[PDB]
Amino acid sequence: DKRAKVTSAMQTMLFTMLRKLDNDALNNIINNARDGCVPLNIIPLTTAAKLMVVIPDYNTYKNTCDGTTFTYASALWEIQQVVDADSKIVQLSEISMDNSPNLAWPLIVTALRA
Amino acid sequence: TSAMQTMLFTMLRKLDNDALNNIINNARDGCVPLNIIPLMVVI
Amino acid sequence: VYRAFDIYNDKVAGFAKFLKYFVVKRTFSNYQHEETIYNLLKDCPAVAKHDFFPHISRQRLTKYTMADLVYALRHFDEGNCDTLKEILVTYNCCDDDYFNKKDWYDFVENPDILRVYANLGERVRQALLKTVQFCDAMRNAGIVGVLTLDNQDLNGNWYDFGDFIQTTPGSGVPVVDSYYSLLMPILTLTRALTAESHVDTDLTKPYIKWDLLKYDFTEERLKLFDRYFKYWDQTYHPNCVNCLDDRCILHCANFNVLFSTVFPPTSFGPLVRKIFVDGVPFVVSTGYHFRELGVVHNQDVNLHSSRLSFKELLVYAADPAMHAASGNLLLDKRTTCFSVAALTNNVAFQTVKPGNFNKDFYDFAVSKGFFKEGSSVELKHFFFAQDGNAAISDYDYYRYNLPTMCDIRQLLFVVEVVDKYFDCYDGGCINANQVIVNNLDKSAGFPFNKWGKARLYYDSMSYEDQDALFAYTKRNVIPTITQMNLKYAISAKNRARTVAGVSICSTMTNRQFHQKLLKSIAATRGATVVIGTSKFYGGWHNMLKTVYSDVENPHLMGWDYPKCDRAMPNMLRIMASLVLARKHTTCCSLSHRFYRLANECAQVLSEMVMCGGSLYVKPGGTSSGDATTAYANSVFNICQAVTANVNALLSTDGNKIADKYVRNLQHRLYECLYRNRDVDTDFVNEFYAYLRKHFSMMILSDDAVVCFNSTYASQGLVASIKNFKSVLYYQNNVFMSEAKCWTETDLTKGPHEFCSQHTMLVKQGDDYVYLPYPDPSRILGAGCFVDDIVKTDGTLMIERFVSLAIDAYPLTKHPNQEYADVFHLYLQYIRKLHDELNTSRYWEPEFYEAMYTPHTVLQ
Amino acid sequence: KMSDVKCTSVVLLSVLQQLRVESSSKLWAQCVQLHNDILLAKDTTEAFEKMVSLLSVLLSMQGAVDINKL
Ligand SMILES: O=C(N[C@@H](Cc1ccc(O)cc1)C(=O)O)c1cc(-c2ccccc2)c(=O)n2c1sc1ccc(OC3CCCCC3)cc12
Ligand SMILES: O=C(N[C@@H](Cc1ccc(O)cc1)C(=O)O)c1cc(-c2ccccc2)c(=O)n2c1sc1ccc(OC3CCCCC3)cc12
Ligand SMILES: O=C(N[C@@H](Cc1ccc(O)cc1)C(=O)O)c1cc(-c2ccccc2)c(=O)n2c1sc1ccc(OC3CCCCC3)cc12
Repeated sequence: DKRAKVTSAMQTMLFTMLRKLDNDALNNIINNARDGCVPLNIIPLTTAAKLMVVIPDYNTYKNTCDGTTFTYASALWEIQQVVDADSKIVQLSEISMDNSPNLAWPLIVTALRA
Repeated sequence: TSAMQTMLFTMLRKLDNDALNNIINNARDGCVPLNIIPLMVVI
Repeated sequence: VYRAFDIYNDKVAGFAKFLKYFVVKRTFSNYQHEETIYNLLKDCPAVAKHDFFPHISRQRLTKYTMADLVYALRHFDEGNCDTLKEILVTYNCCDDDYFNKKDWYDFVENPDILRVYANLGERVRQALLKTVQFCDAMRNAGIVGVLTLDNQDLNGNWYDFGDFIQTTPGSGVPVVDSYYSLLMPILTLTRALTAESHVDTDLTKPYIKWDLLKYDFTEERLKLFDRYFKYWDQTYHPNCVNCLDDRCILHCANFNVLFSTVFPPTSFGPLVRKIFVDGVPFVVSTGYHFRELGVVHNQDVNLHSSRLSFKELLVYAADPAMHAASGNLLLDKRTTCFSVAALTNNVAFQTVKPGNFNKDFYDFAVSKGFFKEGSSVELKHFFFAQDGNAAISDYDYYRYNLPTMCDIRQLLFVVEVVDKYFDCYDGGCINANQVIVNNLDKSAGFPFNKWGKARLYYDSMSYEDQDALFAYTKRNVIPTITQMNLKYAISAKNRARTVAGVSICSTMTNRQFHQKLLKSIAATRGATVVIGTSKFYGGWHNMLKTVYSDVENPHLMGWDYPKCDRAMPNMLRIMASLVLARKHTTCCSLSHRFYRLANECAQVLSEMVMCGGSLYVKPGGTSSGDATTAYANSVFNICQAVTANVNALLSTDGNKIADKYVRNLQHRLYECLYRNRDVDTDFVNEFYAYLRKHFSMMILSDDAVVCFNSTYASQGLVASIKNFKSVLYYQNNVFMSEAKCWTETDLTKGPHEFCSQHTMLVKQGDDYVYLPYPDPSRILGAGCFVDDIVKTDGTLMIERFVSLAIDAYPLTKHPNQEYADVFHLYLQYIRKLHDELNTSRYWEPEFYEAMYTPHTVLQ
Repeated sequence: KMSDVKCTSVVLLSVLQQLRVESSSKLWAQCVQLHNDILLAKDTTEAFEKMVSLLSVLLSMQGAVDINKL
C-alpha cells in the first residue's frame, strides 16, 4: 500500500527529472572522461542552459551584470527577465545607483547560454 | 478572526500613551497616513 | 626573555616557554663535535651560516624562531599576545595600528584576521621546503638526530647542530615526528600551500587551468606529500581505503585535509557515471572524492538493469546526481558557500512570524503583583521575528568552518584516552528487527520529505530490505541530501534558528550501526557522559555527587564552544565517528568499517544542503538532525578536554613540578605522544586514572561541568579555563571569551549553570540535596508567549504549564521571595485553568514535590 | 512600563502579518527591525518612538480592520 505509493512517486520523480537533462552536452561531457566518471559539480556548470543570479545590492549588479550580456562559467550569457524579491518583473533601465533605494533587493537575474 | 485587532486596540487604550492615542484619534474619522513615520499626511 | 622550546631528554620533557641576527653562545668537545658535523653539512643551502668564533657564532638569524610562531598561535592569549603581534607586523602581514581595532584577534568578529594570518603562508611554505633540503643533506652525509622547531628560524634556515651524531655516509635517518606533528595546525591557519594553485608554484602567475573533468588527483597528492613530507616515516595512503586500521585512517585523512586546499573545489563531492536502466540512461554516483578520505569507488555498480527494486530506487532518489544534473546553474552572491545549482525557476524567501502573545496569563500575573516596574523578575525571552533573507544569512554562518589540520601525533594519543571514557559500554551492529525508533515523525529529508515523514518509509520497508540496505552501505557510498529549515524558538536574542532534516537513507543505516551503543550510554548512570539521566528523583543530586567523587581541593568550572555546530573541524568529527565504531570488532571487518565511515562523512559532514530553493555544498560542521550528533558532540567535548589537559601538562615546566609522580607522568606522556607509535595500553591507563582523580567531568552534548583539583590546576597540572581558550583557537578557529565561562570556589553552591539550569542546596527530610531550577524569565517568557498550536485545545496549554511548573517548583526554596512566588503563580494559574476545564494530582504541590525526592523514582 | 509596550509591539506585528504584509520585502524587513529593536529595548522612550513608528505603519494601510467603529 504505502510502499506502492512511495515507489510510484519516486519512479515518477526520477523519470520526470530525466526528461530535462539528457542531451548532446551531457553525453559529450561523459565521453570525455577516463571511464565516463566525472565530478558532479561540473555537470550543471558546463551543461546548464539556464543561469540564475541572485543579486544582493547594486554594487554587485555593476560588478557582474552591467549591459545586456556577461561572462561567467567560461561562457557568454544573455540576460532576460530580471525579477525582485517581491517577485515583480524589473526592467534593465531601472537598475541605477540613484534608483537603487526603490528596488526590492535581492534581484534574481536570469540568463541563457549564448 | 477580528478579535485580535479588538484586543490590540484595548491594549493600546490601556497604555494610554499620548502619541499613540493622538494618532489613533487622528485616524478615528479616517485621517490616516501612507508611509512609515521617520525616526506626509492626507488632510 | 621567554622563548618557546620543544624539549625531551632523560629528566624533563614538554613543549613550553623556558628562560634563556649573528646569535652567539658558549665546551671543547661540543665545539669540536659541532664543527665537524657542520662542515659535513655546510654546502646545503637549507642551513644558516655558522662561524667557529670557544663560541659557536651563528650568522644572520631572525628575531623569532618557528617554535615561537607555533607556540604563540597554539597558546594564544589576547591578554598576553605581544610576541604574536611583533611577528605579524615585522613580516608586513598587517599594520601596527591594526591592533587598535576591537576583536582583531577574533575569528567570528573581524574575519579579516584570516587574511592577515595568510600573509605568513608563503613564509611558512618556504620553511617546509628548506626542511626537506636540510633533511636531504643529513641523509646523504649520514647523520641521525631529532629535528626540533626551535632550531629553525622564520626564514627557514636551520642551526644548532649539536644533538646529531656521526654515522656511515648515505645512511642518515632524521626523526621528524615531533617537528611536523607540532607544526601541522599552522599549515592550514596560514594557508601554506596557496602557491601550489599557480602554474609553477609562483605567486605572481595565473591559477592552474585544471581540467574540469579531473577528479582523482592521486598522483598530485603523492607528489605534494613527496615534496613536503618526504621523510615523514609512515606510509601515506592518498585514498584512505588502503589503510590497515582507524589509526591509519586518521593519520592519512589529516594529510588529505591539507592537500585538498590546492585542488579546484569543483573536483570534490560525488563522482557520477552514466548507467543504463532498461536502456534509458541515468546519471548516478559511482564513487566519491572526499577532501579527507580521498577517492572511494563503489563496488556494486550495475548497468542495463531490467527493473529497479525498492532498495535500488531509494539509493537513486537520494543521490543528488539526478537533482543537480536537471537543475539550472546558480550564481548566488549573498553567500561565499559554493553553490551546485538551483532546482527551481525562482528563489524562495521564508520568514519567521512573531510570537503569539497570551494576554490571558499576562493579565492574571500582573494582578498577582508581577511585572511591577522595578522588580528582579521581568521579561527577557521572546519569539523574535526574521525577514526574508534570514535562512541564507543563517546558512552563510558556515563560512566560520575552515579546513583545519590537526596535530596527528597528539590526536592519536587523545583518541586512545578518549576511548577509555567509552570503554564501559557495549555496542555493535544490530539487525533491522532490533532497532527501537522514538519520534518517528522526524522529517525524512529532501526529496523524501515531499511524500511523508520517517514513519512512512520505516513502515513500507521490510526487515530484509532494511538489512540489505545496511549491507549495501558496507560496500558503497550513498551521498544523500539534507534540507535546512527555520524553527520557532524562545530566546533572549534575535539570531535565527534552523533545524536540519537529514535524509532517511542516512538515518536508517546509522541506527543499525550505532543504536546498540547509543542505548548503552543512555542507560548508564555514574559515568562521565550523562545522557538519558533524568534530573528528577534525585538524579541531579546523584549526578553532582558523582562529579564530586574524590576531588581533593575541588572547584567547579564551566565553559562554552562558540559557534560549535558551525566551526567544528572535519578531522575532529571524523575522529568522533571512529571512536563510536570501535565496538564493531566482531560484527564488521576493516573494509566494512571504512565504507561505514565514508557514509557519515558523505551524509552528515560534507553533504549537499537544500537551503531555500537551491542546492549548496556544506563545508563541515554538525547536523542537528542526526541522532548521533549529541553523542558525537560528547566525544568532541571530551577530546577537547583531554587535549586541554595534555597541553596544560606539556606546556608547564617539568623542573618546577614539585611532585615526583606527576613529573614521571609528564615525561612518559611525551614519549607516548611523539614517540612509541604503538598504543601503550599501560600508560593510557595511568593517564585515564590520573584524569579521573583530579579532573572529574560531567559531560552532556557540548556542555560540561568539571570538578577539578584546584591546587593542581593552579600550578598547571590540569586544564584551566585559559587552556580551553588556547585549544579552541588553533583547533576550532574560534575565540572563546571568558565572559561566558564561570568558575566556582564553593561546592555548597552547585554549578553556576549546566544545560541552562542553576543549582541550589536545600533541606529535605533532615538532609541537604541539590535541586535544579531555571532562570525565572524563561519560565515566565514561555508562559506569556506560545507558538500558536495550543489555541486549538486547552489541554495542550495545561501540559505546557504543568511542564513549566515541574521545572518551576524548586524556586520555592530560593531565598528570593519573588522567585519563590513564581511557582505559586503557575500553580494558581493551573488551578484556574483546570477549574475552567494522592500525589498524582497536578494541581497540588505534593505532585511537584515527588519529582525531586529520590525515595520514589516512579515515573 | 517595559512589559506593556513590548507585548503591545508583539501583538502589533501579530496583526500586521495577518494583513499580508509579508508581500512587501522592504516594509516587512523594516517592521521586523522595529519589532526586534522594541523587544531588545531597555529604555522606555526608545520603545515609545519605535512603537509609534510601527503603529503608523500599521494604521496607514487603508481597508484593514475598521478604526472608526472602535
Ligand atoms: O522547544 C522547546 N521548548 C519551547 C518552549 C516550550 C515548548 C513546550 C512546552 O511544553 C513548554 C515550553 C522553546 O523554547 O521555544 C522544547 C521543549 C521541550 C519540553 C517540553 C515539555 C516538557 C519538557 C520539555 C523539549 O523536550 N524540547 C524542546 S526543544 C528540544 C530540543 C531537543 C530535545 O532533546 C531531547 C528530546 C527527547 C529526549 C532526548 C533529548 C528536547 C527539546
Ligand atoms: O537552549 C535553550 N533555549 C534557547 C532556545 C532553543 C535552543 C535549542 C532548541 O532546540 C530550541 C530552543 C534560548 O534560550 O536561547 C534551552 C532552554 C530551556 C528552557 C526553556 C524554557 C524554560 C526553561 C528552560 C531548557 O531547559 N534547555 C535549553 S538547552 C537545554 C539542554 C538540555 C536540557 O535538558 C537537561 C535536563 C536535565 C539533565 C540535563 C539536560 C534543557 C535545555
Ligand atoms: O538540547 C536538548 N537536547 C539535545 C542534547 C541532549 C540532551 C539531553 C539528553 O538526555 C539527550 C540529548 C538534543 O538531543 O538535541 C534538550 C533536551 C531536553 C531533554 C533532556 C532530557 C530529557 C528530556 C528532554 C530538553 O528538555 N530540552 C532541550 S533543548 C530545550 C529547549 C527548550 C525546552 O523547554 C522546556 C524546558 C522545561 C520546561 C518546559 C519547556 C527544553 C529543551
